[PDB]
Amino acid sequence: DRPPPYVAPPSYEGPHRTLG
Amino acid sequence: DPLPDNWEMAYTEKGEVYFIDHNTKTTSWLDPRLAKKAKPPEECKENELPYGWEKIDDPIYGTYYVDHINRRTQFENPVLEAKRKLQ
Repeated sequence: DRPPPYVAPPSYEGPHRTLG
Repeated sequence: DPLPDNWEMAYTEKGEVYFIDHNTKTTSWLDPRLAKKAKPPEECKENELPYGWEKIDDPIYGTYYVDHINRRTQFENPVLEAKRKLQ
């Protein structure tokens, strides 16, 4: 088997919740 | 606490923290502030993972290991694998 695929953060090219 | 130049932190829809590197136009789960010393996996100890790695105990699929540097997943504990293969 293969384990679950890698889950990346949202892609750079797009809208982010920069709320820090 | 502050990020490097041209970095922003952001929240996913769920409120998970991730990091935006405007220098390279990439995003990562890894905090550049927390960048630990790396070491060959076979040099780690018991319950120790090298930098970048995360152990996931998935209720559906069971335990697996996530490498955030290579963006890979695998079942074998990577420290035990390196130790195994060096025999």
